[PDB]
This record gives sequence, structure tokens and C-alpha cells, in this order.
Amino acid sequence: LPKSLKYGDTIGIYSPSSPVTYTSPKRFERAKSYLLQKGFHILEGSLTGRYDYYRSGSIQERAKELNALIRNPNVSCIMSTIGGMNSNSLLPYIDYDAFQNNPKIMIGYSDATALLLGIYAKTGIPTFYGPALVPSFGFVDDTYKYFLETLLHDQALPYNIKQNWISVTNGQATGRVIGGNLNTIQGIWGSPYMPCIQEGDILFIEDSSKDAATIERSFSFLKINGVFDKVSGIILGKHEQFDDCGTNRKPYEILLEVLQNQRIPLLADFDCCHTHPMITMPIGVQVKMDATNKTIHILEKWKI
Amino acid sequence: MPLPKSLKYGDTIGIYSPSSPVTYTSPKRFERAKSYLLQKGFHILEGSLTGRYDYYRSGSIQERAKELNALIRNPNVSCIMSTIGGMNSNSLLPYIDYDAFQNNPKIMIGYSDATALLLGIYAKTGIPTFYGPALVPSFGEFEPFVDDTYKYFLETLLHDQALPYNIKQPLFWSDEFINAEEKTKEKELRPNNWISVTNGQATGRVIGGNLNTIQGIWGSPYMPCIQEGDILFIEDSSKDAATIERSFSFLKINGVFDKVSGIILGKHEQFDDCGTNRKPYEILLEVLQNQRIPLLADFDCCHTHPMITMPIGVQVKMDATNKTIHILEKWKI
Repeated sequence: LPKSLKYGDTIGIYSPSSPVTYTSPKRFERAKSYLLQKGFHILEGSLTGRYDYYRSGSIQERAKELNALIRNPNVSCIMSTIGGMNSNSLLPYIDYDAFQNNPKIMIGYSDATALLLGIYAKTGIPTFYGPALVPSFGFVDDTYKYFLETLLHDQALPYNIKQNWISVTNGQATGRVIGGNLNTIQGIWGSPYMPCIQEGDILFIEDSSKDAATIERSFSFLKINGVFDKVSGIILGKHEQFDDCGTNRKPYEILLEVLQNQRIPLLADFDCCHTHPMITMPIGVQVKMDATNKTIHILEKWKI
Repeated sequence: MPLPKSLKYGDTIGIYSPSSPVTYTSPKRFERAKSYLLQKGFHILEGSLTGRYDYYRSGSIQERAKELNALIRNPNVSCIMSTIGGMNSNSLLPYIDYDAFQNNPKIMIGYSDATALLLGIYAKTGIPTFYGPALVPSFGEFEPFVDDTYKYFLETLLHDQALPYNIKQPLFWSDEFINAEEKTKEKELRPNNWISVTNGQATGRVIGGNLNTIQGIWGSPYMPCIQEGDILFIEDSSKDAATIERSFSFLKINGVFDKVSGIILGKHEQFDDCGTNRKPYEILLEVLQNQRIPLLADFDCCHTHPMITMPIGVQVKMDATNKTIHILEKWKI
């Protein structure tokens, strides 16, 4: 397990995909200032302020940027500046051994899913769905409160993960939670960087800014892969800026069609991850979900 | 490897809409495309969802599976062709009558999202399927080089061919683009070239199709396992550099480039380079990190016109250096 975040710690930032520190410099300054005011140090990665159009730099440059943070014993938390699309490119080049030797808090969302799941797959260390620097800290106080509740404060177990969630299909499930951004999962599936989904797992999926056609494809991807024959429950995040194509059907309704009446507890409009504010939550740990009463509890420790 | 019977003049082509409802949204282009093939003497059997509308799709998952299965099970149908793709063909996969197909092999053809079904049917039955025309985009009125697409279609599906069979490079090709003021598309016609990105030769089973669509079936029983020596055929269209980098890295991290003997990359219609002035094959080269796999790019089996009809699941020799692709074994009887 990673060490708990402490006041005054150093948060390392890196840009594994979009060059947001170049394209949104004022929001970037605002976000740094917010965390600095709280007492944290910010170690800016080597691609901060650089621009290569749709990305911050080459595949090798981005892997170097992240590896420098992983190898630095003074960095306690590694946070993406933002996602994008291209984090999966780094996966073959990350120093998993250095991470496993000195586990730290790896946090982000959306495209960062590729790294969160990849590090967990390679090392067994829980990683965290939670804020990215520029979108989340660039309302902010609520996001920060949750960040601290999960990463810094001691928590008695079970740890209730709180947030208008929807009881789509009633029931309860207990198992290891696995998932993240579903579109991003389709860029790592089948590889050594995707943890194997196992019987009894609780599936966490979210997407944002997509359309009904795209999400049907993604849900059917899971179905034809047998995922719904294995998982004990499903937690579906809110889908901000969803384009329903005129159908009037919500994402969960499309999922229900794909499931063809298979009775799996399903809690939807969960507050992760493209929402403001957002929950900070570990992946790869035991959870109990209650879809009927709209609760989620973490059942084992996720930090030291 | 069991094989479909060759297409014959006067055969019945069944059409189905596994995703976008083009027969409802563009009825005129649909009728012109249908007319093109009727005038060639083919019969066109319209699937049950012809003329139906369900927003981004033609009908429910179950309705679409029923539509396709009726064609598969009909002994009068020799060839099954998608009206168009979209995004949602993979939904049908659990529900297709693979047993009926296996025992009455027929020609299954299309492209883009239809990749899900072409690869699924090959995976489950071992019968070659065909990356080639879809009714409305390929034979619709104002599509360019239609007679060349049709000639390629007959060459692969109807005519007997001596082996090895050379897949001839078209002399000319076209893309299409539409501005904000005009209501119909502009088409840019140009001399063709295939690109020897990385010299060499490779012989193996050709497997692939639309890369974006492959990410909707990967890991499932409907994706054929890529084996040592395979030739990877990949195309995408209308994407941006970020999207294709993700797709190429997806293959890389899956070890695909540690397995395949060669790569055939289709043209990328209306690629958005994000201001980089980089071509898709250059992004692929970065991902490959100097692993020097023979690589032939700008192959005409994609969204540009004309379109070659290519069997999937058969042995091919690709010569990237001399820009040739030969099919080495029979794909129809």
C-alpha cells in the first residue's frame, strides 16, 4: 500500500496526453496556487509548458517525465495535469519496479485510467480515481475535502463513499472493485496492463461526452467479453454531456438492453469521474455496494 | 477451411442494416444504390429492417440479429451485404446463427463497423469473409469510381482466379469532403500510389479490418486470435491523430507487433492530423520504436474509392518493397 498523504508533502505532476499546461495556462496557475496555499509542494514534470499539438511530447518524452516522478523518493503523490487519449502509449516504458519498491499514490481520471489500471495490474498496488490538477483544482473545496478524506485522513472501516444516484436494479454485491473510464479501457484490454476481471468483482465504469452509439458499442464489448457473467454488481458513473441521439434513453437504459434481463445489481449516476465535485476512490480493493439503498463502502485498507 | 460458393450472375444479394438506419435517413441514395445492382441483373432481398428507424440504429439488438439471421438461414441468398456500418454491429454477435452459417457458407461482405461481423463469423466458423463494398456508400449515386469498385467485387467474388492472385493497385482514387455552404460533397480525384513505408516481404494469414471496430470485439470469442506470422490488415477513417495513436498503442501493448510478419495499412480518408503534418503511418512508426516490420501503406481497401474486395483469413504474400499483394490460396468454390 502507498503511504498516506501528509501535510506539506510533494505532489508530482505530469502530462501523459493533452498539453493542458500550455493551452490552459491560467487555469493551470490557479490550480497550482490552490494546492500551494494548502501547503503542498508541486514538482512540475519535464513536459510542463511544452506543446506537441495533440499531446505534450513524444511517447518516450512522456514516459521519461512520469518515470522521473516515480523514481523520486520525495514525491508522495503523482497526479496527471489532465487526460486526453494517449496515456496508453506510455505503458511499455514505465518503471513498475521502482514504483513497487516504493509505492506512492497515483491519482487521476478519464484517460489516466490506462495508467491507474496498468500500475495496479503490474504491481498489485491500489491506485486512485480522483482529481487531475487542471480540471479539478483549476466546488474545488469539496473536491479537495474528498481528496483529503481518502488519501490523508485515517478511516475506520467500512469507509462510506458518499456523494441523486439511481437504483436501476436492486440488490447488493461485495467484491474487488475494478474499472474506470470504459472508452479508455478499450485501449488497454487484453494486454498485461489490464487487470483480469474475475468472478465476483464489482465493475466500475464511466464515460463522458459520448453518444448513444459509442456507449452501446462499449457496453456490448463488455457483454461479448463475458464480463457480465463474472461480475457481481455494476457501478455506473454519471455521463456528463451525453448525446442521446434523440432516443430519450439514458446510458443505464442502453446498458439494460445489452444485459437482456440478467439480474445484476446496478447503481447508476455515481459521482465519478467527470463531475464537479468528484469522489476520490481506490481501485483494486474490496467494496460492498448496495444498489437498492444507494451506498458504497470500502472494506479494506488502501493506504498505510 | 470451408468456402462459400462463388457469386453467380442473377444471384440474390441480401441486404441488412446492423447499425445506422441509412435506408430510412437517405432513401434516395439507397434506391439508387439498389438500382445499380438490379441493373446488373442481381436480385436484392431487403432485410426486415429496411426502412425502419431507431435514431442512431435501425432497431433493437434483437431485431437486428433477427434481420441478419433471416438472411443467413435463407437458402436462396448467396451473398449478404450491409447497407452501411456505423458503430453497433458488435451488439449482434451473441445472437447470430453461426451453426446455420457454417453449414451453408455464403459470402459475407462489408466494411467499417461490419468488421465486427466479418471477424466474428470467421472466428466462429473458419469461413473466409470479405472486406469490401457496402450497398449505399459503395454503389450510391454520387460515389466516385463505382464501376471500378464493382469490377473488383466481381473479380474476387464471381470470376475464377488463377493463384497466386494479384490484387491490382487502382490507377486513381478519390476522397470526399463537404464544406459548410454547399449541400453536396466535393470529390478530389488523384493518381494513386501504394507506399513502401518499411521494405520487406511477409507471407501469412491476413487478419484485420477497421481498427476502431476491432477495439469493440477484442478479447472476445468473436475476435480471431492473432498468431505468429499473420499479416495484419488495418484501416481507419475520419479519425484524428490522437485517436489513431491510441489504437496503434493498443496493438503494441497487446503484443501484436511481436507476432505479425507484416502490416498492410489502408488509406485514411479525411484524416485530421491535429496540425502536426504527420501521416498515419508516421504515427505507427513512432509506436513501433524501430521494430522493422514490413509495412505497405495507403492500400485501397478502406473508406476511399474505389474499394478492393479482400478475403480475410486466407494466406497472402505482401511484398512491401515492390508494392504487391497476392492471395495464395482459394477463398471460394
